[PDB]
Amino acid sequence: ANLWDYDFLQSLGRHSSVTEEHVGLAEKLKGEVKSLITGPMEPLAKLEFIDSVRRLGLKYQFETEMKEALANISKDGYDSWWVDNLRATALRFRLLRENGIFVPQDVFERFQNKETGKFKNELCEDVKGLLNLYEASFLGWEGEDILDEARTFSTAQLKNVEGKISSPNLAKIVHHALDLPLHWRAIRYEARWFIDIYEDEEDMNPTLLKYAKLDFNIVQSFHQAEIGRLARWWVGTGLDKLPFARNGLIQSYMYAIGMLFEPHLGEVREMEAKVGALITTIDDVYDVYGTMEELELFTDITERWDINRVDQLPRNIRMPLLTMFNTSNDIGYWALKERGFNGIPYTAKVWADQLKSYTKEAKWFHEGHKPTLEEYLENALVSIGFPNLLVTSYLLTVDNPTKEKLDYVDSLPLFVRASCILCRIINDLGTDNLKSIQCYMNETGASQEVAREHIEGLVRMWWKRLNKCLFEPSPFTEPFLSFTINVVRGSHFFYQAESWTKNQGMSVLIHPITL
Ligand SMILES: C=C1CC[C@@]2(C(C)C)C[C@@H]12
Repeated sequence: ANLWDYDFLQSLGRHSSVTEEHVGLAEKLKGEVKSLITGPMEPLAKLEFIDSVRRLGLKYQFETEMKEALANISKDGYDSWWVDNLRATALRFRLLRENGIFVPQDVFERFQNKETGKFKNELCEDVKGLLNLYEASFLGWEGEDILDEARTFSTAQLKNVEGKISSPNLAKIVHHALDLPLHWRAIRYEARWFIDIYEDEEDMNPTLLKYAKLDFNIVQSFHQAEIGRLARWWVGTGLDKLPFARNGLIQSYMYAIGMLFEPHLGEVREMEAKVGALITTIDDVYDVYGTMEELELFTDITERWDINRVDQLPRNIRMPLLTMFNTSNDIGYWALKERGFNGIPYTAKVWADQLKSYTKEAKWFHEGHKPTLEEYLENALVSIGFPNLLVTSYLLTVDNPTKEKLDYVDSLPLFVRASCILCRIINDLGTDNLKSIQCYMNETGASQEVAREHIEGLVRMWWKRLNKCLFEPSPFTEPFLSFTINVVRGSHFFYQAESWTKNQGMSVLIHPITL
């Protein structure tokens, strides 16, 4: 049991402690959870149950029932159960907005002083109210000034009352929230954390908890089989023996699990994990290893999709190039075989764009250029690799793929571009004139502190644009809508170190939950 050892990883999938007993039991428990979601409950208890299902990582199992239950609740007429109750108002606001039912920000106006616009100090003691208002504030859109205030008020008040909480479970939950709000957390990682928290909750439903543990283990069995296949592939490429990208395959796979964890998306997840491993490896080629002539040739070969000159590159560069080429061809071919559409033009194109973006960064560094923040981000939203990963994910999943459809996604419309910019700025915040904070410092003369606060403000702004894009009609469908949001959550989760990562990998991918 070592997450960084390829002998161990290549053995995964061979055995699993998940039995067909476990699977029949999961089918019976699923039917009872489904019935609990659709069945009688008081509305606040129903909101709390639905929120728990999501946090345990099970929305993917009960999407239709959860939407059906919230739709019934939203069209009630009776509102005494929530009106004048901050906790209930805030939970309802968030769950309805998460599930495509609009609630206006003015539901919070009654909790503000009419003269200052400030939240009332009498709320400064209601911990679960404050917590629900904090988590709700992240579902806000641009110009929803009450929700911007709700965030700053609830953050300040929670920081002040965290140490006054009596319930150890509630204290842990509030600490967790102040680190990252639930809206920004990666689903699969939050599910493993929350299974242990939920077990200790007063209101805990034992049927739901048992289902959550069983489903967690069943899903984890698919992940172990994928890791096995990917580790055997990676060792096959020989890139594991290369002087750089230490732990690139398993780091990529852990990122991919943030993007998409469901078993039915296993083949797509494996291909996203391959691309991510290659991105990390080639990033090091362009950053540390290659000479400018080597990198110009790598870029030209990729732009032309023409490997005639590849033997001019040294072995440690030639092997990443040809693995990128071969895997891009394999992924485009999977689209032809499985989806009826040859994807090679699109995998080749996004790799050429990505290497051009690396080449521009390398030229800026070589020539001592200081780009503006805007000039930097225009290139760095491509260099982060998410146009590559997201266009690929759309290629593999869209119904009735066409050149028109792939050309639109590849043009990075606002919804997609917002996700790519977020992933770049979150990475950059997770730590040189070529990173977000330093560019803004060069452009404005701001301090590190002030430049960091500006870039944090850009994270909040681009989230508000994503949030609103999801209430708008879209040419996109599931699962691509979810991928776009979930790559950002993956970025937040991994850019908040080697023991923390290993713990996440071992607890989510390697060790089953004890039943
Ligand atoms: C630069 C990045 C951000 C995305 C990435 C992951 C998939 C390992 C390739 C690395």
